[PDB]
Amino acid sequence: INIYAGGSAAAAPPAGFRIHRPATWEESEEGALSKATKYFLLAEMFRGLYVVLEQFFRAPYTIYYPFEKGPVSPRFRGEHALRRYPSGEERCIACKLCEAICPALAITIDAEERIDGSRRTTKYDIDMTKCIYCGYCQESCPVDAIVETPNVEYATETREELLYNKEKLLANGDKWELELQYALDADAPYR
Amino acid sequence: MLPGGPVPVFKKYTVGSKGIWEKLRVLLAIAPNRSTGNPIVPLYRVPTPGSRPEANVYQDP
Amino acid sequence: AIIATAFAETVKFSGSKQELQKRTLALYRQFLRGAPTFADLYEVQFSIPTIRTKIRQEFERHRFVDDLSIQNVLYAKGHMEYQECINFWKQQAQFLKYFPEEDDIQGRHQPSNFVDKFLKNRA
Amino acid sequence: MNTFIIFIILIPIVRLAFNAAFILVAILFLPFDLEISTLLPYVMSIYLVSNYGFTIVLLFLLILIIGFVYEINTNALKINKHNKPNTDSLIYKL
Amino acid sequence: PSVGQDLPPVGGYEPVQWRRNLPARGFRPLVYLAALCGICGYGFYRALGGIQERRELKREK
Amino acid sequence: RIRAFTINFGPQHPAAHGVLRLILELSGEEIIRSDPHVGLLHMGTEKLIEYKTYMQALPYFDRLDYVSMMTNEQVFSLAVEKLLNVEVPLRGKYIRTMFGEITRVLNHLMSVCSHAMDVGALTPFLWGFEEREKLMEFYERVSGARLHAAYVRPGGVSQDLPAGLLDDIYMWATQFGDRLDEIEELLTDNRIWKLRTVNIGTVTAQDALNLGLSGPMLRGSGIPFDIRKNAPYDAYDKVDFDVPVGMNGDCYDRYLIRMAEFRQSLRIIEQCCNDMPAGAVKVEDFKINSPPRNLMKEDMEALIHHFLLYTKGYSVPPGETYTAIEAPKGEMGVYVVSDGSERPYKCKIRAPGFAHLGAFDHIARGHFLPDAVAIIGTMDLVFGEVDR
Amino acid sequence: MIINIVEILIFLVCVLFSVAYLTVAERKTLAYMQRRLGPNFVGYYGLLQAFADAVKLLLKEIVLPKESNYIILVISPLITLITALIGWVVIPLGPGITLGELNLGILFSLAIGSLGVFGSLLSGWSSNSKYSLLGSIRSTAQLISYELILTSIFIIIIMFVSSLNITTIIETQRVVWYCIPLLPLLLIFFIASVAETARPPFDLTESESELVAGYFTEYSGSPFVFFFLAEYSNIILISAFNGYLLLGGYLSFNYSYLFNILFNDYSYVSFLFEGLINSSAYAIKLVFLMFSFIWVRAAFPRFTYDNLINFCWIILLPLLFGIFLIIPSTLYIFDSFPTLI
Amino acid sequence: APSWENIKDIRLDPKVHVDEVYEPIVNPADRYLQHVSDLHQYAKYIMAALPKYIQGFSVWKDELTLHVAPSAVIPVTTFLRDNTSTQYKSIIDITAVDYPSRENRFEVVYNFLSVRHNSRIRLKTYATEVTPVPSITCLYEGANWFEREAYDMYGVFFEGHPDL
Amino acid sequence: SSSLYRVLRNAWEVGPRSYWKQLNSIGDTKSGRLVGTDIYGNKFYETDHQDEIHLRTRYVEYKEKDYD
Ligand code: SF4
Ligand code: SF4
Repeated sequence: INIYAGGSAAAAPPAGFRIHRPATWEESEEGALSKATKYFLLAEMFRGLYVVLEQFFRAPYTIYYPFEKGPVSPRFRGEHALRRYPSGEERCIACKLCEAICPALAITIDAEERIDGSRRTTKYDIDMTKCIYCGYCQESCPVDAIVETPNVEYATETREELLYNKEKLLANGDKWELELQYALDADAPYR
Repeated sequence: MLPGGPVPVFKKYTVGSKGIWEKLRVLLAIAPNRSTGNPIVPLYRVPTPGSRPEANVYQDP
Repeated sequence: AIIATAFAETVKFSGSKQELQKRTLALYRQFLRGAPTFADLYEVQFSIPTIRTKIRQEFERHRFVDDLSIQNVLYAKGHMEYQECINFWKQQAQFLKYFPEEDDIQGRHQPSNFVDKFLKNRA
Repeated sequence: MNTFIIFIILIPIVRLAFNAAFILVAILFLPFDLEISTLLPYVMSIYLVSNYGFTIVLLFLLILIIGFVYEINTNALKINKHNKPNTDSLIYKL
Repeated sequence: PSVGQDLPPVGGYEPVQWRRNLPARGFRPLVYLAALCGICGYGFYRALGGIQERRELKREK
Repeated sequence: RIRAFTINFGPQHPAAHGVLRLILELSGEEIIRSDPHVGLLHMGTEKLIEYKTYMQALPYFDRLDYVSMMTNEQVFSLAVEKLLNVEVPLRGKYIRTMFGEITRVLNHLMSVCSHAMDVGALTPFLWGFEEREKLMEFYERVSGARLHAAYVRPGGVSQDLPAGLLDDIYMWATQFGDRLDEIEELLTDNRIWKLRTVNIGTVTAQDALNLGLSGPMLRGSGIPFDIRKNAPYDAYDKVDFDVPVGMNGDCYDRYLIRMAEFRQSLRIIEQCCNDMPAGAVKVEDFKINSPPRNLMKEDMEALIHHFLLYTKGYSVPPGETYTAIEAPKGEMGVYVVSDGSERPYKCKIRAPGFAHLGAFDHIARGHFLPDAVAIIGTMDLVFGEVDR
Repeated sequence: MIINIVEILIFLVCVLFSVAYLTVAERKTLAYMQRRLGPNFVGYYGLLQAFADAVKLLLKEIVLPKESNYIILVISPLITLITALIGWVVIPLGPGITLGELNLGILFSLAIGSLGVFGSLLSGWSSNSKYSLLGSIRSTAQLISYELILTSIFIIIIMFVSSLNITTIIETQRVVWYCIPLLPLLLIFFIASVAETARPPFDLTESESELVAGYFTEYSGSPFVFFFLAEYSNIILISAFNGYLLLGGYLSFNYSYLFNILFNDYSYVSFLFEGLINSSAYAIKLVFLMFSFIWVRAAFPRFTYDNLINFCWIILLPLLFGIFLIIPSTLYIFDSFPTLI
Repeated sequence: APSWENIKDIRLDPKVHVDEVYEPIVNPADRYLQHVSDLHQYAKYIMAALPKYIQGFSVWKDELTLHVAPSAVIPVTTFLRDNTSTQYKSIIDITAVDYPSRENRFEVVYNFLSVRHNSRIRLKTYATEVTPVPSITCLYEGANWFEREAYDMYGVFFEGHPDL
Repeated sequence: SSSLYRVLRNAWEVGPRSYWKQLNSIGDTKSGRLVGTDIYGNKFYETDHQDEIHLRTRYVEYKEKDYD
């Protein structure tokens, strides 16, 4: 219908875009003594203070951490672990996919042919000072060996206790296996 | 009312008051509609995420 | 408008060597006049003459550069460093990067002939 | 040795610029303090100076309110900003 | 397909309050001023009544 | 001659939501010059991304802002889908939407309630951070991590929603309007908040455009720009919401805009919870998105694709693109370049806090130091973003 | 003079222990207003937190910066504590149950609240750096500007009773507390009290200097402790001024009919139960007003120095120099000028 | 009578059941064809309007790019800021890119926006480690910081800059 | 709930020995059924009372004084 010159029907202003006008002291439907009382008795201030007080009588949100822990999910990503089969054999096969996808290049692996003719690791390290806890390593493994536990209570006094090796991971998986089974039984179908 | 409230308390899923304390709260509240904000323990996060039945029937969509 | 800081010069690429000569000389003069400030602001453990010696060395570094554009780049970088130093933006470490010599002799064996480099596998 | 006398001994022994409102606030605190301190004798002799010294202190306070009025309408204590927002109009010569 | 997916209910969910629920409260202000000046006037009465009696007790002493 | 007095606001400043060396020059109280120094937190992201695959680099974009992760990765996902020329499934779009608005809530809470605390009101902070901590349970349920997560990935979403999440979201949603209103009671109509926010940080329309400003800083001048409406990306075209706009360009108008965005985001969350379609949450092309595991452990081609995506990664077509979003801070953007490899050739994150801090000198001139605090609080710069 | 020693030690113990637990009360009250809890781990419900903060600060180094003064940063906190403490002497907990029992008790408090400023004045001179000397000036201008407003209220009420004895001022409040006829002065006195202690919403300098490299109270060790036993005591003291000026002090329900019913004689039990009732009224009043300092802190945001000096000299002072005219007129209208007794 | 203790347990409420999900197969680029023809026409107008400067233009999925030389930056930016049909008032970004295979290894990139017409546009130049680029701080003040970045990151020198 | 009736009723439920133990360990008084004990000797309880908000239903009672 309309032809436009350097413009459009979208860039045309909204119908009511022009704000009406600032009101003055006249055209004020609130008498001077009313707003004077609100000015001198600090109404909205008392209201805010009362909204503060009602919180004084309400239940606090705080929990006592070492005796009551906060919510944790099967998808949670904390400390690392290397799992085993029910047979007692380890699941790692040195596919070195965890070593490749890891953003931080924390992982360091070195394999060789085991005495029984199988593929297995002799070195598996994680620098938890390089780890960002992304979970790409529990996603790539096609045997569900490496996992990330819900554990978060593994602080130390030294930086060399955080250069986890294979033995420290295999024991961590022997320890947390029951927790890992819960998380896996309720996370695997979506993963 | 509009499509965006206000809504009463017995439809909000918060832990409220019971008995004479509710009458007192609705008296002493700037807006009695408002909630304490503490979730209701039987409902919120129940059953726990690691015990959902729906994970056994789940299949890749 | 976002206005320039204290000692800021607008980047302007001179078309001639004869003008850049003058601009470089003004920069050298400012460094020298400001060296005592470079000794007060940064807690320095040596002389103002040694600072002026290092400044002369840094200007002798690029004394034999005849390509005009590279000279303009060098002059702009030097004015950047003067602005960084005279305004107290740099801290002590970033300044004493320019004075390795003043720090204590690093050890004993500093190889200068072949055989020592070979014994240290640096040849 | 009184308990006040025992207590009042025991306790102790066991380059730049400025805005002129920063300085006026102190300089003006003096006279207003001397006013409020000179009002003490009135409040402690208010009965004996019944209805005479009342009127006297009112003319006192009114004279002092004059100077307060001068202070307010000068806007002495206000801080003044230099980097003003432009309010000229944009005019183009054609 | 879909089997075990987290899906909405058939009737949807009941609406939530997303609009402002700050209800204006209080009496109109002039009442608060009329209680103020009334409390003041009662206190001035009670005090200036207590001054005249102190005046007489002093006359006795 | 006005000679100045240089002061450092301090690289060790409790108030700032991060580290900033702000060099102010004062003539008494008024600021006349400002030289915001930065790079104290610059980690070197834009170089490292050039050595990482398009998947390995997604975690970078979550560490560019302490809050607002799921939007910050929603920009990289859109760029790389635009290059790959794939289409996200509907359920993934609605999830990316819902979590985008949960994220905008989580950002506006921190932002408004840090502005408060720097202005002195300690309480709304701690009344809001609990709401943040209920909303982060939803994060740990979907991703596993509480803040830095990596849920949204090129081609959609990593894993589907667990059961019993929309219900809890609906519960929090029914109760959230009350807590927002409790915050509004203290802050909105109060005198002191207005005194600290009325005619402060005032910026004009033409200046806000010349300076590159976006988001609430622009919508406070009177310009209705919202990328979610003018260029919808995920599902913001298939869900109703309104965009507030304000006159006067002050801090008070930006605060009102931010609270309005809280409530409109609540409207969006309710709608998406009421209509989450079934289907996949990730592209069904196993050359881009890793397959399920029940196939990777039973079908050959799926295991091959898994191997390649988790070793070499997926090859993006050559090209380049700037694509942008309405991040809560402003108009965030990524300029990606491709060379036919699995590794990017360049990735510049355009960071709205950058241009905000750059305008800070134009905005603060004439104002006293408490107002400088309020100004940085209007922008609520997250200095990990500012330093890129 | 033995019992004089007993009476001093009782008072000092009660006041200092009240200060120590006002710190804990501040933190726990403020917490429950913020829907959290605690300190509730350092004692049986946190009743030892304050002594832990102390003992940590007394085993802490006494470190003095290179370009600083030693004596000024040392004595100035000490003199602040002293000046803040001697104001406790004139404060009654019963009719004449006062250590001082001076006839100029109001003027003693008013002169000591004038000596208080010097702590903030000498702080800026502890830093030879240039910005601290302007930050102290901001914080002095607030105090000397607000002491005019606290004083003016002392004078307004003394128009009602023409005596500077604190006990006499309280005994005139048997008929009515002076917070009923002069209710607005209750707000004004409480606002100015919060200001003089530099407390929020009037904490401009501590915040404005917490950002900057200095201009605050960058002390350490024991001087920290004395400054935090001098802030939390000037608070009670200024609350007490509100109490014995406007809220009846130690007064309460007439305990005439009760004591008549239950005793029959003036024994050393009735005197005890009387002094308990009086002090308990005085204490619960101080508690509600210390709660109010905290209540205010939890809610209101901060002021700027321009808004604050403007608030004082352009809004409060005019109302008071108005009230200086209305009240003497109100007495002259009704022939009710108080006598000197 | 009603209360939170008698509240509806939504967890049991019946949930939608979908047998087969139907998602049509579609190219995401068929959505763009008309906008692309429009961008081609607009670029053609601009090249006809400023033949002295515009070397070329590319188009790719609702993104335009104009290729110019360092001399042509201020003029073309004036046209793109002031012309009615192209009110590209906002400066979104500046970026350099390293292509060492070229003689002129660097390639500075301006992105622009028009809130008026709801459009973006690009503008590319070239430079070297020694050949500078004109600064558009004369027009867009927000370019100050972005040009300081591009200098620090890549070494490009933006002539006319008040404090680089 | 943070009310006094809670602690009083709880201290009636579980005896004073457990009260002083809880006061010396948790800082709160809490009463609930036993669910079992682990291999280290740590006992784990659960509550059903309405007064206890989300995330405070389940709690621990460590064996060693140096709990971690
Ligand atoms: S989850 Fe941790 S260990 Fe695994 S790849 Fe990521 S950063 Fe490395
Ligand atoms: S991906 Fe799994 S199997 Fe492969 S090397 Fe890593 S831990 Fe071992």
